[PDB]
Amino acid sequence: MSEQYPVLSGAEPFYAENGPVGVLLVHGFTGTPHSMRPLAEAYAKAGYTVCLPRLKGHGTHYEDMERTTFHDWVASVEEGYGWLKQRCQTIFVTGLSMGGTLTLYLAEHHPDICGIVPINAAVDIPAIAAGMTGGGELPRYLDSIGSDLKNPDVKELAYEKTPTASLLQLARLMAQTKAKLDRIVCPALIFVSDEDHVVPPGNADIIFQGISSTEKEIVRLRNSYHVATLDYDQPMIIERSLEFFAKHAG
Ligand SMILES: [Cl-]
Repeated sequence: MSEQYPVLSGAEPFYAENGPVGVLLVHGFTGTPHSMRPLAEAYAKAGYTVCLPRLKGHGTHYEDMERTTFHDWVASVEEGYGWLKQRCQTIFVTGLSMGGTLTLYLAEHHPDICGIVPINAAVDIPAIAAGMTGGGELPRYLDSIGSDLKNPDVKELAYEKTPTASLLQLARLMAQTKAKLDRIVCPALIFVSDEDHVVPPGNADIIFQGISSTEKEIVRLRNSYHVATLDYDQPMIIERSLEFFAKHAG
């Protein structure tokens, strides 16, 4: 790591080695493993080997984030997939928002993957930096708007500023991912928050149409905003995913 700053408390990765079925969990662009930990812990308790990496540049400081490329984030996820592949003979991938993009990405590169569970995955965002920069303002940083989360008793540990260099990287990742949806053939379970105010719910439909997966479904989350893994629909996400995992374990 060319990471210059230490890991925030609560942002540590999580590994657990249980049975031969594995789940890789991928957190999002602003966030840290915190947003995915309740899922990871529930899947580990159900008997799954679980890998929840901390993406390079995340969970430290926004300056660390600034120098990373999407290639670094892919590498973090690839190394998590590799850790799982050593230990498991069945692999599922799930992730929130950008972690959903990275989940799609990984499925495109490894069809040995037995299934994917993207949640509010980002594939085509019109408002990249919705009204902080124009095409030629080019501030270094945009102030972050806060968490799009309904439940007020939980929180994200995401940075307060987003490097605009990182947004460029994110747009490039979404392009290479959306372009290659047809490469995905494993079972897909697609969560979408009706009231996502960050990633347009229509991304669900683009994912659904673009993959060549024969077993695919869209599940609507009615009581959650964008950060659904921490929101009121958390238990529903966990219970439906567990059902998904069991029914496709190989
Ligand atoms: Cl977080």
